[PDB]
Amino acid sequence: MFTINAEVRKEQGKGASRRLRAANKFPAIIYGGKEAPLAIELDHDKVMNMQAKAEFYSEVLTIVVDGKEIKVKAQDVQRHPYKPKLQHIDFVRA
Amino acid sequence: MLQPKRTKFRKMHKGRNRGLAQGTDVSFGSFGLKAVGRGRLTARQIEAARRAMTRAVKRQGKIWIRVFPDKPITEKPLAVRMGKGKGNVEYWVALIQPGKVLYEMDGVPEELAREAFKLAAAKLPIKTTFVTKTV
Amino acid sequence: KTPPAAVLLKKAAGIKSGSGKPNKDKVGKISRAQLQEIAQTKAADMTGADIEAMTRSIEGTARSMGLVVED
Amino acid sequence: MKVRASVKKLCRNCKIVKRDGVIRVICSAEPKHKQRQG
Amino acid sequence: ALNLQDKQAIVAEVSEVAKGALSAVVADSRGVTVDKMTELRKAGREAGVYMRVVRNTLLRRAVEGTPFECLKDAFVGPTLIAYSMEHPGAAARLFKEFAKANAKFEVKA
RNA sequence: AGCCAGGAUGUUGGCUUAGAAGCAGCCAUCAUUUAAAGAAAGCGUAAUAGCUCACUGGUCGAGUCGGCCUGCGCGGAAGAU
Ligand SMILES: [Mg+2]
Ligand SMILES: [Mg+2]
Ligand SMILES: [Zn+2]
Repeated sequence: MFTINAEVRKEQGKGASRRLRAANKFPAIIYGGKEAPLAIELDHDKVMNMQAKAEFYSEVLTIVVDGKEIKVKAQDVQRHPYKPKLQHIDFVRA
Repeated sequence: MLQPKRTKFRKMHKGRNRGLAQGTDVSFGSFGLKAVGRGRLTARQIEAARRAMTRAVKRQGKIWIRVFPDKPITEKPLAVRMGKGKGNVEYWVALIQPGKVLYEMDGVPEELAREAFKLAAAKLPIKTTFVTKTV
Repeated sequence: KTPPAAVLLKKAAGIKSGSGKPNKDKVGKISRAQLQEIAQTKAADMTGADIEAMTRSIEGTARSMGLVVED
Repeated sequence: MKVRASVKKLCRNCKIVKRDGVIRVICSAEPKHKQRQG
Repeated sequence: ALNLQDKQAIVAEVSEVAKGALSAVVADSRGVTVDKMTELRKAGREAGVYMRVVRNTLLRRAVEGTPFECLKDAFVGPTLIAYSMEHPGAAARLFKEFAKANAKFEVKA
């Protein structure tokens, strides 16, 4: 159902991460399984409007990156404390 | 009126309130009242907000207070010179970091919880906001 | 010209005061043998051509007294 | 009127109008609702 | 409120009655009391008359089943219909009563 | 959104009802007719009554309603040569 267009984090660290949050993106990472994990920068308002749906925490989520289409499922999320927005997502491979 | 029944010591240093909060996810009920500002709450404020909420839902529903003071404020009396020892205790406070969920409620409609929390938000020294049950 | 439904539960139901406790405690129970005859005799000023129309209408008024429907 | 720092629509027929940079509240039904310095 | 399926549903409820119609009344009802309505509802099934008051712009969806587009374009003003399903007449006569009995509208159809 | 029109019956819903008819109030808040009529949102009532709204039809015809993230503003804001 869900399909997420995404870029690749070329720089990692909190300075680039807070630049990336202030640029109205936010980072996340896919891990689990046999492959080395993959770090993602992606758009904020898109997924912020996705995640209110209850199906977001249940169904299987496809993500387009490099053209490659990856099937994952959501595990945990670093929400910001008081504003209604997000910081970081841990995705788990299938 | 909310007060530790026994403490390890009489007094405590002043301390600081640097950083953010822990108790952030809504974990008991359906609706939550969360701190946005940064400061400290008295037991009188907490009890008055509790009375406002219980007034608005009149009796019915279950209400959680996720906070408890466990910090005194020493106050030297009127017309006492400086020094001569740290003052006596007159009121207890709770440390507030931003994003701390303060109150929690289950068993009512959403609009009623919303208006009850905006009644109790005026009882408080800080800006507070409204949150739902999440994952 | 037609008698009210609130007073008919003092001569054909069993209670002599009013409710007291509408949905806190049941006092008695009402079957359908008491009200079909009264609904049949009261076909002078009603709303509804079918008898089914005012059947549940007359029954549903008495429910706020701590009475049990028996059907 | 009554001049309170925070003004509210009080009924169905209360109304918010800015006049001379000052907020005023007018009711068509009840004269008590009339307010200023919002 | 009013679902699009609800607006479909009123059409699907009325259209088979229109298919099972003999003649009908398209009137004006500019002001009729509840006590002026309930006896007319009684006389409805009491003579076998099936009357409805619809969204007046929402009829031609069900009326468009020719041969029932006959007096189609009579939607101006508030209207209402009364189909008769047995012995045509005895439904239009029921409003030919009130056309001189309630001192109001000339019926449009 | 205006404007034309409706907006009931059982029903004063039970009651400590002095007196309560949605009409301060304690309880649930359910049934007819239809397009709708909350057994009720709120002013009035000695208690009624009378005048609105939540709802529905028509007239008119292109946008309309208030939630969020935000930059900048407004009131709040009165002292003494
Ligand atoms: Mg640094
Ligand atoms: Mg000035
Ligand atoms: Zn007003």
